[PDB]
Amino acid sequence: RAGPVTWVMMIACVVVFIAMQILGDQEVMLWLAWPFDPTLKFEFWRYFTHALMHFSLMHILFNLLWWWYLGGAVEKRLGSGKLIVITLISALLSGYVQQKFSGPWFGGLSGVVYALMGYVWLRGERDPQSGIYLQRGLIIFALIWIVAGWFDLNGAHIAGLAVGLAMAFVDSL
Ligand SMILES: *P(=O)(OC(C)C)OC(C)C
Repeated sequence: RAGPVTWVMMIACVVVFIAMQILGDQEVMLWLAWPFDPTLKFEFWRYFTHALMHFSLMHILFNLLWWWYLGGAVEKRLGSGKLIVITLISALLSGYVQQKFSGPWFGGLSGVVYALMGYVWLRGERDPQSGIYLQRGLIIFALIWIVAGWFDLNGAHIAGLAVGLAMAFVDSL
């Protein structure tokens, strides 16, 4: 079954998704979003919590489905700590880029999901010995949920994806 870190993310995403369904999306955003006024610049959870908000049933479900498989793989084969670093960096960076081009009003775990897709894939190609890899067919359906993100079927998913690849590079050495 699934490790403590994969578990918690899903829960928090769920609780927050529940929180969002009850209170309203603006209301939760008001507390969890990337900082949108300078009074909020010190509230350091905000650079991260944007990842926990999903806006539709299909948003959370796919992110969590992908998180479930990819996140859970890294944690089994490679450890809870590794998953934490990947999560922290990709949320910050994609969030930063997202915020920069579009604004502080966003959410979703897909920046992180992209990093995982890029990470697991490259790490399996360049370090097959480690027992990590993205299976062929999954590469296809992953390229889709990437394409889903890139044509709006916003921009900072390259950041998420980059971080994922960048880290897989380092560990292959
Ligand atoms: P992602 O969770 O969603 C894309 C699949 C559209 O969104 C960014 C803001 C992380």
